[PDB]
Amino acid sequence: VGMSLLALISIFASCYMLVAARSKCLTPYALTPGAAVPWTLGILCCAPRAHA
Amino acid sequence: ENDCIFEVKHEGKVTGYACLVGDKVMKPAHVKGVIDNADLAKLAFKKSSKYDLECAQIPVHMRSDASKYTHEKPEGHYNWHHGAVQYSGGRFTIPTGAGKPGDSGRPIFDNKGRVVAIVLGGANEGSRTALSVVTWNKDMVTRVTPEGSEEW
Amino acid sequence: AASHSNVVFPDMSGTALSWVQKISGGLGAFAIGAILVLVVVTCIGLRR
Repeated sequence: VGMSLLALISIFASCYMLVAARSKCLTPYALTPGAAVPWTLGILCCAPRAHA
Repeated sequence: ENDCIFEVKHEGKVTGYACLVGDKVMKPAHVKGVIDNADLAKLAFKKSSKYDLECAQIPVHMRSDASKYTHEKPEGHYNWHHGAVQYSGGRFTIPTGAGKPGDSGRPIFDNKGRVVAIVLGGANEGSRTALSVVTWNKDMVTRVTPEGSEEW
Repeated sequence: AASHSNVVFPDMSGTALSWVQKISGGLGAFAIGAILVLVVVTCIGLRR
């Protein structure tokens, strides 16, 4: 139980860090009028599908 | 420029038009029908679902009746068969109503007289309906669809 | 009478199923390469 709990906390913390990184890199591009979102970051991170 | 836009017929009535640009006959793919010109109707046309543009190569004889094209799209005022259109901020805007569903092929010209766009649809909004259009960037053809645009 | 239980299916690393392994491995590697190249192209198209 303890090992599995630690594994879950590790997985969840890592995944949260990943999604936080997703935010910290993509939110600078969602608050701009022009949704460029260059396909490099568009592929590397799942792109919000900006709607021209 | 009357002999450069050819209408597409469905059971006796024009349901859109197929434009003749740049050594390519092109049409809004989603509209159904047959080219009115029989000589051009018997050509094979490569469709593309994700771009809604069905095109083919114009026969060598009638290349002359084809309009000139451009890719450089400065901010400003462009032409249309229904009055004028405005290009601003990566969108095309028309007076609402100017666009009727069913004239969904006709082109958008520029001040110098060369095709810059091919309308497909309208996204109705306020006094200025946005035009969902398939443009040609310098080497790609790109769809610009505002939300809720309805296929003309 | 036979003095062996009549079990005949070769075990892996015998030349026969090793040949089957190598054919399947190479073909499936080429297939997963096709899958990968499709994914790459279609993702690029999704973003382009």
